[PDB]
Formats: sequence, structure tokens, C-alpha cells
Amino acid sequence: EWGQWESFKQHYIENGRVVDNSDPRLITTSEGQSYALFFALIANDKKTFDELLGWTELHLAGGDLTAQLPAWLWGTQPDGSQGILDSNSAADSDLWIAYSLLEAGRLWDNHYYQSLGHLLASRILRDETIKVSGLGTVLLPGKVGFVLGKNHVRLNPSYVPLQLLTRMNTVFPSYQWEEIYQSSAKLLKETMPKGYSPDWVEWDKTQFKKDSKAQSVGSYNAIRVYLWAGMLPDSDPNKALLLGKMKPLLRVIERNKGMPETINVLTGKGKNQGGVGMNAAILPLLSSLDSNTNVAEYEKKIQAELPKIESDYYYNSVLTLFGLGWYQDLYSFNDDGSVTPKWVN
Ligand SMILES: [Cl-]
Ligand code: NI
Repeated sequence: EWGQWESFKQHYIENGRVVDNSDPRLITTSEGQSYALFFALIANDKKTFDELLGWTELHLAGGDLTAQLPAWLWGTQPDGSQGILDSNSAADSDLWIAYSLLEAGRLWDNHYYQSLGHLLASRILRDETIKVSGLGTVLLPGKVGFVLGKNHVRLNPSYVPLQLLTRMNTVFPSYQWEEIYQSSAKLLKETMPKGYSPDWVEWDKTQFKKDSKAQSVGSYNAIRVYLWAGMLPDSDPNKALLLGKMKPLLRVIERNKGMPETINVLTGKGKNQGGVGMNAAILPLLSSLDSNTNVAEYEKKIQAELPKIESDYYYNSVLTLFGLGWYQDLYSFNDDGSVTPKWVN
């Protein structure tokens, strides 16, 4: 029913795990699992959803997702065995997994999925959030390694889709999730002086500062900011504020026909060509604002490039699933952060 999803399963999923073969360790990430769970839900694919969930729990979460956040990285170890390569969590993926479970629970009337999504979400609060001066409670990028000093944290704009955060608060209200929505909105709006979001940025007590490691680069992480924002319902007051800053991006598309591999968020100047994944990632945004780009023809170009990412290009494939899937009306987000797949109505 969703051709691109059927292709993705064939070429990227092996017995419940999403494989990124660009790493010679033939890795699976909690990110890959999280996106595949979401896509399986959008596709009304209960069987694959179950397979993905089971693999995630067994291999990344010690057989119990109610007991711990999943490890983010799994694959071939130096001795040839397969196992966890990094036991740290990745909060963006934790959030996508919790969201997909909550939404699958609602859409499929599956009380287990509802409960599991809830218990995972509660653990995200426990294990990878912290309250800092001025910004309040933030979602940290992982359970360890992102607290850099007193009231000083390293954050990642792409990790916090406002629609997912809205959803955390709408059936079981939570002062913590409300605070995280607010700090995330502030993070997004205040670190894009030219309408471009960095991959990483620090909050140091009283202000945002250039990330000491990643500097001012916006690249593969950050391209998702435009993706999530372009798919917000206009009920979210932050959508208009974020999109109001993105005229430079639209001009980049007019002139260069796509976003660059890396962009300097302070100057708006970019390096290299970004690729079909990044082009799909900006498609919802492109469809939502005025520019000289013919959107229909832009989408046709993306479609023409799909055979080239049939295999061996995990990340471009998930970006195209998100962006083309949305453009082709396969799913939309609602005012309460929930998602309505095409198959519902
Ligand atoms: Cl619905
Ligand atoms: Ni019920």
C-alpha cells in the first residue's frame, strides 16, 4: 500500500532490525528502529511494527523497555560477535519510540502499546531531562554526556519535534512535558539567527552559545528541524514564528535547487551538495511558503532519484519516507500532536 515503505522493508530491514550498511559494522541504531516503528504505523503494518518492537526491546533494552531506555548503537564488535556498541541512549529516538507506541496504541486500540509508550515516556523524564536556569526543564540528547557544567547543557534542535512534545501532554497532562515543550520552542526560535538551525548548541546558564565541538554547522541532524516544523499544524503558535524566519532557506532552494551538505548558521553560506534526503526533508516547508520553486516539479525530481537510494542509503531513505510520505498525504499531524494516517479515513 505504501510502495516506498515496502521497498524500505526489503532493503533495510532484516528480521526486525534496521540496518545501516554505510558503517562496516553493519549497524542498527535506536533512531532507525524509531523511524521504522513510525513508518510501520503510517503503513498500517502491524506485523512489521511487532517485529521491530521485539527486536528493539530484546537487543537494545535488555529485554524490558519498561526497565531501561534502549542503547542507541548495535552491530559487529571487533571480535566478530554482534552486540551493543554504545550503551548510552539517544533521546530523539527514545521520544520517537514512545510517540510511536502511544499513537499505535490509540490507532490500533492496543492497550499494551499505550502502556509501554507511557512507561517509556516516563523514563525519558526520569533519565534524560534536567532543569537549568532560565531555560527550565530540557530534554537532554542522552542519559549521559550532555551536562557540561552547572546550569550548562549541550542540546540538539533536531531532537525535539514540537508535535511529539505536544502529544506527550495531551491525554495524561504533565507539568514536566509542558516545561519541555516550552524550553524546546525557545531552543528552536533562539538559535536560528538566519533561519538555519545548528546540529548542536549549548545553553550556558543565561544564553545559547556556539557548540564547542560542532561549531556553527547545520547538516544532517539539523535538516530535520525544517522537516518537523513544516509538518506542524498551524494550531501550534510556534509554527508561524519558525517559518517566518525561513525565507533565506527558500532562496537557497530557488538558487541551488537543494540545501548544502553543511551550512554555517551564522552566515547562511553552505558547503557541497546535500542530496535527495535533504531535499525531501525540506519539501513540507517548501509547500508551505511562497517562492519561485515549482513544488510539483521539485517533488518529481525527488521521485526520479529514488532508485538510487533503493539500498545502501539508510538516512536518505528515512528522510524521503518522512518528506514524500507527508507530501503525498500519507499522514498528517493534528492540533494535539497525534497523527492521522491516510488509512484511517
Ligand atoms: Cl486519527
Ligand atoms: Ni481504553
